[PDB]
Amino acid sequence: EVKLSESGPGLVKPSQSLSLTCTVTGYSITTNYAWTWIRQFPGNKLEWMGYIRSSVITRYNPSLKSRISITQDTSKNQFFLQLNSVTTEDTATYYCARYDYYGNTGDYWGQGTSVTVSSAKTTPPSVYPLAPGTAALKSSMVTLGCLVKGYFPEPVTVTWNSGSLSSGVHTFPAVLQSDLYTLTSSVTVPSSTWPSQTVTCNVAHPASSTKVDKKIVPR
Amino acid sequence: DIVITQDELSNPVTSGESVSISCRSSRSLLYKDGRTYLNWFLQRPGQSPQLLIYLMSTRASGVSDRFSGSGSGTDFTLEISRVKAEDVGVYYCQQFVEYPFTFGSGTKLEIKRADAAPTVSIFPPSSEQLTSGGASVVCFLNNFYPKDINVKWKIDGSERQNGVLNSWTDQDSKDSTYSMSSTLTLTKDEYERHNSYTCEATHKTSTSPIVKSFNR
Ligand SMILES: COC(=O)[C@@H]1[C@H]2CC[C@@H](C[C@@H]1O)N2C
Ligand SMILES: [Zn+2]
Ligand SMILES: [Zn+2]
Ligand SMILES: [Zn+2]
Ligand SMILES: [Zn+2]
Ligand SMILES: [Zn+2]
Repeated sequence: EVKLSESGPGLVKPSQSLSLTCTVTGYSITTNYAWTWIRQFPGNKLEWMGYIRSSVITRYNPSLKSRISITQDTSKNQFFLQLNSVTTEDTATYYCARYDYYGNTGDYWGQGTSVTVSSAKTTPPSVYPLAPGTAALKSSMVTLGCLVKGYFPEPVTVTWNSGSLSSGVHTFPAVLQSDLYTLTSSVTVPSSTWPSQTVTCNVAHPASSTKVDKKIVPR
Repeated sequence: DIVITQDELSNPVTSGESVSISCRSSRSLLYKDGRTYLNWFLQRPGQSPQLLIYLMSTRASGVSDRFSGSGSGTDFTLEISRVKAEDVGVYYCQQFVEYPFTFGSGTKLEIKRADAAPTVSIFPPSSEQLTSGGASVVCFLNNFYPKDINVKWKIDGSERQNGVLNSWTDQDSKDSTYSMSSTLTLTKDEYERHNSYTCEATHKTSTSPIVKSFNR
């Protein structure tokens, strides 16, 4: 089927340039569709940035003045976004999508990519296991967790048992403080499955190319 | 530039009833071809926007028939029939008649349901963090309703308010409840100067707060 996937640096210093890539598979971008870029600011506000259709035609949002450019590499089936002299106001989540003449996008949207504009430095997180103090009421449920502390910038992906553990999982939004984020995640499982079965939280921080796998062990 | 307004929230809707979400444009969206170019999207937390309706009333492929849209030229309505837990999120409308294309500010669908006491869990700092000089005590309050909740920390009986960070999730897609994480951060030395650590939750579901604690 057709799929769109954005890629690019997750952190950029103010006044510098931003470059993003959208890889399209299962469909040719030399078609007369509006291969477009849209962004969402912290606060959920959505803004149309521009598009490219038929390989050589484009259009941009007037608010972006003359600092935006959209191009494509037909041989790789990729279109790009270029935003010059960025400021902290350009911090947002960037999405690529395929709009048609009538405004229909279908499910043709990428997963989106986060970009932060800051002078702060990239810092990997420290992943700490959260195991219960003592043994609670037997023959019931037990909650375990992971604390991901001191990273910058966002985001960070958190999973349990490489994804095979999905239900009963709650990952809380990150809280920023002193140019550093902290996030937590909990998972609830039958007092039986643990500690009999191993529970591990997988944490990946793309900006620092770091990955941590912390197994949860009884105190 | 065409401006589209949307109410920030909707009155809470009970799973089962139908709800209508509105969107108003500063200019008419009826095009010279007789079609009205207005889109409706649904975005779930951490998800990308998903198209539900285009051309004011045409349902996108794969879209549930519980969704329908209508409107005139400046006022549009999205009707969601037999609302279910999964429909929670933010709804945006988008005009596609004149450049630049613009989106409305979004309307969050708030689901109403039966009250529920939160499940409380408290965790002592990990030995890994204690070697770093820091000490975080974590408390999880899971699956409660309504979202209004109060958490209080106590060290050796006395209330501590500094060094506390909180985080709340969005409404749950499965059971419509809320969850919250509360972290108390102290230095390793400070954490050593005391023995009793407690997390107290005060919810509508109970006169007496739910208390969780451990002794170092
Ligand atoms: C600014 O250009 C447009 O809006 C056009 C017209 C015609 C169809 C639809 C999409 C196009 O881009 N619009 C109603
Ligand atoms: Zn494919
Ligand atoms: Zn090439
Ligand atoms: Zn205007
Ligand atoms: Zn849940
Ligand atoms: Zn003290």
